[PDB]
Amino acid sequence: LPTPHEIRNHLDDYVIGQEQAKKVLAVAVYNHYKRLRNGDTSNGVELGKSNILLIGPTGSGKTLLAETLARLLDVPFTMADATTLTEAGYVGEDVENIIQKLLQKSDYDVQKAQRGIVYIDQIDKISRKSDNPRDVSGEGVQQALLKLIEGTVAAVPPQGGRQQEFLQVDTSKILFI
Amino acid sequence: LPTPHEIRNHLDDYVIGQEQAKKVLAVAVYNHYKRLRNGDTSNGVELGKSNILLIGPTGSGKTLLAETLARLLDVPFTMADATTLTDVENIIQKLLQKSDYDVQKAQRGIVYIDQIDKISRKSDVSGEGVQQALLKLIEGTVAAVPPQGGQEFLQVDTSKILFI
Amino acid sequence: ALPTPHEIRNHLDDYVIGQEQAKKVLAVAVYNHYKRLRNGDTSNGVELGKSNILLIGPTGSGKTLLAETLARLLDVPFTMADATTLTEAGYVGEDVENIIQKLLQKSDYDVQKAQRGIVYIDQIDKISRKSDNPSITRDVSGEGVQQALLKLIEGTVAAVPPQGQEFLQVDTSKILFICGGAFAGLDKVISHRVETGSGIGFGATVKAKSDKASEGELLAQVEPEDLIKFGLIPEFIGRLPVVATLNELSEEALIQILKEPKNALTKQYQALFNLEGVDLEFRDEALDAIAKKAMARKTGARGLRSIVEAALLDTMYDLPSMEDVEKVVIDESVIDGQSEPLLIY
Amino acid sequence: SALPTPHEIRNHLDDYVIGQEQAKKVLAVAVYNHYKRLRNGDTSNGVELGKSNILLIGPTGSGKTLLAETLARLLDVPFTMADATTLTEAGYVGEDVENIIQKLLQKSDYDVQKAQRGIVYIDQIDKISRKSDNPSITRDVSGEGVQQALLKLIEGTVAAVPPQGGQQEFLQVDTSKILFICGGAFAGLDKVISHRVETGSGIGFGATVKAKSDKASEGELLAQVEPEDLIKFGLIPEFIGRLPVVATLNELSEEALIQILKEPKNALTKQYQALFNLEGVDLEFRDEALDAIAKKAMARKTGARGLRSIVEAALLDTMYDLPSMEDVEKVVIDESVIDGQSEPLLIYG
Amino acid sequence: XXHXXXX
Ligand SMILES: Nc1ncnc2c1ncn2[C@@H]1O[C@H](COP(=O)(O)OP(=O)(O)OP(O)(O)=S)[C@@H](O)[C@H]1O
Ligand SMILES: Nc1ncnc2c1ncn2[C@@H]1O[C@H](COP(=O)(O)OP(=O)(O)OP(O)(O)=S)[C@@H](O)[C@H]1O
Ligand SMILES: Nc1ncnc2c1ncn2[C@@H]1O[C@H](COP(=O)(O)OP(=O)(O)OP(O)(O)=S)[C@@H](O)[C@H]1O
Ligand SMILES: Nc1ncnc2c1ncn2[C@@H]1O[C@H](COP(=O)(O)OP(=O)(O)O)[C@@H](O)[C@H]1O
Repeated sequence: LPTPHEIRNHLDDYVIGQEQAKKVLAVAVYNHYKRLRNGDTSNGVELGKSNILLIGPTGSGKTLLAETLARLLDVPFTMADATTLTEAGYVGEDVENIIQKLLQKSDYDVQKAQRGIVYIDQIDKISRKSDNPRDVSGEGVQQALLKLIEGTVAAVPPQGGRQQEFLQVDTSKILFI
Repeated sequence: LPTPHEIRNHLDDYVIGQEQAKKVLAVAVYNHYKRLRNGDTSNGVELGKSNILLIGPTGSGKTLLAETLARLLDVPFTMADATTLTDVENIIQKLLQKSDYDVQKAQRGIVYIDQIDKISRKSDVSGEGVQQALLKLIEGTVAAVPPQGGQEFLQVDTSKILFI
Repeated sequence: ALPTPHEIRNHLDDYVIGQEQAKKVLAVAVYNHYKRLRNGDTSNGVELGKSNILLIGPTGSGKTLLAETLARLLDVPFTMADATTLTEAGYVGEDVENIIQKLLQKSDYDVQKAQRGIVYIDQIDKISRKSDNPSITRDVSGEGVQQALLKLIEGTVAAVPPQGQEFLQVDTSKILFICGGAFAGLDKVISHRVETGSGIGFGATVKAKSDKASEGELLAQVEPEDLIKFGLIPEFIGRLPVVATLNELSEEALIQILKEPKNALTKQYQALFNLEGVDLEFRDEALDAIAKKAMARKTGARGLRSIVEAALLDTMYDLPSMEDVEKVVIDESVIDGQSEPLLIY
Repeated sequence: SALPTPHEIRNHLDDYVIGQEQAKKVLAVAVYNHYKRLRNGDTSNGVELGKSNILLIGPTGSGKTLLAETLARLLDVPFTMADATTLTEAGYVGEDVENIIQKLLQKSDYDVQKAQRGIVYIDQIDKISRKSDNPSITRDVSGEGVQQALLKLIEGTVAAVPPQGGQQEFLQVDTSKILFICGGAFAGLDKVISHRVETGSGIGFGATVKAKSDKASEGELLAQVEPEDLIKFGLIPEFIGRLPVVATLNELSEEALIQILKEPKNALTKQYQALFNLEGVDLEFRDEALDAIAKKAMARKTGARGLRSIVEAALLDTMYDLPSMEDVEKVVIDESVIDGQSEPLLIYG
Repeated sequence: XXHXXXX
């Protein structure tokens, strides 16, 4: 279903001035979904994970690519923020909340949510700067995010409960930007 | 269970161009892990705690050796760094983050450090800070680590933990 | 029962080689520590004082070894912290109270039992006032730590979070402290002062100094004023009246440490070989060669493991696979690397 | 209700301290007058009765910290023994000034009306002082800044302390009538005062040379201490103005050490006698040995605290083997034993 | 509450 030729043209309609970047996203997007079509069934073992790392100046269209891609793509999309993220959830937020918002977009569809896309803005915010230290936005956030990005099942109460049960939604399948 | 000859073959499957390095890790890992089995039943109590040092050019697969070995033996391994240090507690909890619950299972894990030359004593708070601080770490100790972040603290021995 | 000083010395004797004067100090100190706990508050004498210990010696002399081996037979709570991490209050480095934290963990959060414990401090030389330093500056690393420790050694109450927004008060007057560390350049300081007193002119008399190195005997003649020039504060020295001088390992000390201690590498390696059913023997020729190499390299006893590991690095590769080998003999050539060790069937 | 007198309270402190008549007189008048200001709880014609804190200055190991400890025993009203190294300026990681008040309530059982009339002691006050002059471009957080915070505390104010660890409530405790005794050991104060008073010069022809004939640091360079001298040392006028009274302690003399070994009830020799008694061996100290110890102690220049090193090191060999020995009725130490030339004499049964 | 660290 994914097409790298057409997707580049589609992004051109909404984005201009970044031709090389469109080629990179089309390959990773196509490869990631192709992997899930036949999961770990090929002869090649230890297949490299397909992820995306957007790096560009201000006003370059980073937030724009996430919006245009969401409209064109059929799977649900989410737009989170790293500034709100905090470690051990004191008063700010928790990493697991990112999965809760994804289900709201997918209407509590685990089969449809695992094939979703994730985009985190202001990645530099979580940069570890602990020279003079506890730190709630530094190492703690990156450590929790790395655990999630590695691929692990996290408990998420579906609908919040009327039960004491949680669903083990996978994470290795979901993509991250 | 494995042997130095069998581990060497497994090591060669994923690593090449380093023959002397294979024999060093095979005996060190086999002997070190052997201590965990015998424990203190033998007359020679207070045995073990032999560290491993690796010095080589960048891109030689020093990190790959530990990761490949961890997969071959199915033992938890973490990859920490000393360049960040100016904490020590971060290193201990890091390993626990693999499973988040280890009493008699994380003691047998392995750890790798990169850019060991950075801490060299310039002659200068940037250097020599770490070496004096790592002495007690290498010699073995127990550090408080909140399991999962939370209200009971966990004590984990470091003497058994091997350092590379 | 209570162990006697002679009784505890023989215990340390197995794990400690070449240190006679140091064993007497820790034995008398620990033995006195017990009496102060029992005799205290049940004797006519009241407000029993306290006496700490100050270990001084070269590197790799066995200072850290005494702190660990003593805890085995003592059975009271013991801990081990590093001074270098400590910094003056209000700074990024660390605080002095941290040291108390570790002690509680070793006593299973027992305040009544933690006060009766013992503490050891390594690398104490790293905190000394820098005589040659700019006046307008603050040595939070070296001077601040000493200032903050003054009240701690005398005895006081410090806030401590239980188990790591409430705190627990824990007395410290009964707690013991054993500070130790290598002092580089101290030998020249003490040498100067004891031999400083002579001029250069014709009328001025000339002393006969520099007769011997007296490395082991010069540290024994240490006094508090000599440490002031080094960087220590007089108040800090007053808190540590007792002093201990540990000399460098002898030429043949390594030979004794290889065989006499129960925890020596020779016995440890034999255990590895013994479980496989192969006996391990080290001849005198092989052991003496290792001692000469260790001292020639100047690494010390700490580096001794490297020589033994490298000598058996190649040989150990095939011992488990090999069969019909009841005994193995180590020769001087093996340590040198000229020839491989012979296998006995 | 008959309160004690200075002559009576001095007799108690004299039992624990020797050769400090100048400083002991100050503590007696303050403790005596502290009860008068307490009795007149806004019941006297003179409103806002003045306050007079105390500043105990002395050499190392002279007994400053010992005076506050023994004082609390015979004292009925509460007391505390805090420090200043752990104090940080306005909310830093180290500690806050309100921690001092929290300790006072622990001793008084959270009795506000009973804690306001208490006494407070601080040690190592000299350590928190900017060594540099007034500019201090770098903002030291443990120097003179700490002193500035205490101004409101000494003058009198109210702080917030949670009760028994917690509610969302705090307790207000006045400090108008609370006394403070900040005692510390000042190093290098003799050199600063010499420049101002001696004003010595010996290069030119007209200027006179003292030739190392000036008064000793403790003999005459401490008694004539004035606020202006402390400014060069790094203190702030505002901090010294809050502490008008000053107490100068002289360095222990050779004769003073002899009395300290015998007269105090907590003397080191008495402690060894009790400790040796537990073993079952009596302890006797010869007169020749006591004076010899005093000569050695002064050379160390460590104060009374240095005495333990001389006695313990001298008898370390004896204590090591004494428990093994049996039926040893007495142990006596000779003059030579202090030097180390000869071993002590023991009696067997 | 917050964190303070400087020198
Ligand atoms: N590459 C682009 N091409 C065309 N218009 C752009 C482009 N980038 C930004 N704009 C314009 O700027 C608006 C906001 O762009 P953003 O993508 O939000 O900028 P941004 O720098 O990517 O945001 P950040 O840095 O990721 S928070 C868009 O609605 C466009 O009008
Ligand atoms: N005096 C000694 N007697 C016997 N064995 C010793 C001695 N000194 C060192 N060793 C051996 O060497 C090991 C390490 O000794 P250490 O206690 O680390 O020496 P060290 O002088 O305390 O080093 P520091 O504390 O870092 S300065 C011990 O476990 C012993 O096996
Ligand atoms: N006047 C004295 N009489 C008897 N013993 C004394 C006297 N002064 C000091 N000592 C001894 O010295 C010990 C320490 O006294 P301290 O009060 O700590 O002296 P110090 O000058 O306050 O030291 P600082 O202030 O902490 S630097 C006491 O426990 C006594 O054994
Ligand atoms: N012999 C080898 N076989 C396969 N890959 C190797 C080999 N040596 C190095 N690598 C590659 O190098 C990377 C690790 O480099 P590393 O040794 O960490 O460099 P540095 O020591 O400079 O950190 C791995 O991703 C690994 O794939």
